[PDB]
Amino acid sequence: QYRKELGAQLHQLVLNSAREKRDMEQRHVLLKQKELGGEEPEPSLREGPGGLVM
Amino acid sequence: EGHLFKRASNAFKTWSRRWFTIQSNQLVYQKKYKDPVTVVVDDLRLCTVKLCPDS
Repeated sequence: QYRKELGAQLHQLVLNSAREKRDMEQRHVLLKQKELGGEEPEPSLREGPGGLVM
Repeated sequence: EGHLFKRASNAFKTWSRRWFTIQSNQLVYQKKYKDPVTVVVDDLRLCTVKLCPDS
């Protein structure tokens, strides 16, 4: 029973990972295509001016 | 079209609110008012939808 229930789950996991990584390769592709940007990224302030975390 | 919360691409993965549109079998998110949109899923006819009861 555990050998089967671990096994049925591992074959759904692999098909799920295949799909998740397909989905991740295509989105990986997309960023490099047209929207990656060349300008420096911006430091993000938080916790208002009296914590002012940056 | 409407507000949703999502997780950022920073290393902490911190949550953030953006305005999302479903149109022509696509899901896009708006990055500023009056400026081009960015695609979130390429197609919806190839999607599945998780109701997450154990989260």
